[PDB]
Amino acid sequence: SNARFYVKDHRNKAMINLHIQKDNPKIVHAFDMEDLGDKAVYCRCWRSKKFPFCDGAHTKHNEETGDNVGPLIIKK
Amino acid sequence: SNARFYVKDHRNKAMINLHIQKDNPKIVHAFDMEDLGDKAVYCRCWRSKKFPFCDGAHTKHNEETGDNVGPLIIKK
Ligand code: FES
Ligand code: FES
Ligand SMILES: [Cl-]
Ligand SMILES: [Cl-]
Repeated sequence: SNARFYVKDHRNKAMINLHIQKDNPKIVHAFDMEDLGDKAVYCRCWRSKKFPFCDGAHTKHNEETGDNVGPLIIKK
Repeated sequence: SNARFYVKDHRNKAMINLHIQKDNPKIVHAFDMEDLGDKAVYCRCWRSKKFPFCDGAHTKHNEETGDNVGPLIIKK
């Protein structure tokens, strides 16, 4: 292996969110359980066109970057 | 401005999650509302020592990377 090709362990510099609500300095969503339906599927990858809800965009992120992120599900 | 210093718009290559459950190919958490307390604060930045719960680690991520991510709150 040629070590000159490898980026050694380092403190992350890359953003997670690239586009969503970029005039908001810290994006938080807060929901009351009363308002939720039977199931809500929330995005944790910041790629969904339906953010804060998951639309399956994580599958593209994971395949493209080698990551393993997925949504948070709250069900009733 | 010296344009030679600027990385032009491009499709993301960087991972979001760097360390959590890396033997899991797609990390999903699912909770029943019945089991939730008055308030649950869920991490969307993949930096929390208490993942899937938010412990405020997002503030370090945001300051270090210039990002603007934050948690998802479900309250009852
Ligand atoms: S689209 Fe982001 S977690 Fe599914
Ligand atoms: S620690 Fe990740 S969103 Fe707060
Ligand atoms: Cl996936
Ligand atoms: Cl912050």
